[PDB]
Amino acid sequence: GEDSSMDDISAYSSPGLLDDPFSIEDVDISLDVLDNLAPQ
Amino acid sequence: IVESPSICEGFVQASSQTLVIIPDNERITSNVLTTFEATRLVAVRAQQLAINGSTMLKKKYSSPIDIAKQELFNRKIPLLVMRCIKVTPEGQKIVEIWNPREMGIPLLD
Amino acid sequence: PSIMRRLPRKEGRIRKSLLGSQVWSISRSTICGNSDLHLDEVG
Amino acid sequence: HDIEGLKQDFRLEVGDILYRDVVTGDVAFFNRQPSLERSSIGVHRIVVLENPKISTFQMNVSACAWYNADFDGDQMNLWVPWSVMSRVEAELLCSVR
Ligand SMILES: [Mg+2]
Repeated sequence: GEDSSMDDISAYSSPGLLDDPFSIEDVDISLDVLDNLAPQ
Repeated sequence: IVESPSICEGFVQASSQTLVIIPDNERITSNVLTTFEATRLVAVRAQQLAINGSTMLKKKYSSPIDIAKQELFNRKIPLLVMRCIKVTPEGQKIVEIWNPREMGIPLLD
Repeated sequence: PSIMRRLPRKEGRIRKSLLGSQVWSISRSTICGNSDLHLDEVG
Repeated sequence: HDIEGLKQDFRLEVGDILYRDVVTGDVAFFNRQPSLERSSIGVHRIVVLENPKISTFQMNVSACAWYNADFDGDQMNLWVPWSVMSRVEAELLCSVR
């Protein structure tokens, strides 16, 4: 009960945590010309 | 008993077709070229002129596009428009043959 | 890496190589205003 | 054949294909992304800017309505058709008129 060699690696981080509404996934626009989407 | 596959079934090559041309008096499609058909005619004629260059146009132009346009406008283009109406299961391919020398050209010049 | 992983997403085979295309003989630049050009003309 | 490694010919042979520079009056496809309407790709007559210090695609402000574009930093594609078949159809079908 005093051992740390085999502790869970993912448990050292903060414990705990279908379409993304803000992701342009079905919009076919080049990533280098994204300024056309600026609100202006 | 539905048995093992035979050679009668399993053909990949589709059977050949017979071109059935609708008579002129029994045609239903319009007597006016669409912009798509006129553009395709002019493009095909221009490319063929770029290949061959033999034309009967009396005027002289320095571009295949202009010569093709004037040939279409002067009704001297050696092409026909075949409008595929229906492919029948028995094998027939009913189409419509239209002459662009006696149809209205929708283009402008 | 798998054969079927190449298909699905936006960067997949269908949406990036078939439905889209990388082409030659093309140019890109910032656009600008010019009141001396016709509406059917580009500087 | 190159043009710099070939300078011994008086003229050209019939049937050759010449890849010439873009001149004023040529038609070009002119596009802005995203392409939502079918007027987002239109054919414009090219006016070549002889000033070597100009690197932008200049157009009339009244032509922005086709592409939903403005001059806050937008970038637009442009490709000039070279094939005769594609050059014919640009003039007849895809013209911005
Ligand atoms: Mg903008």
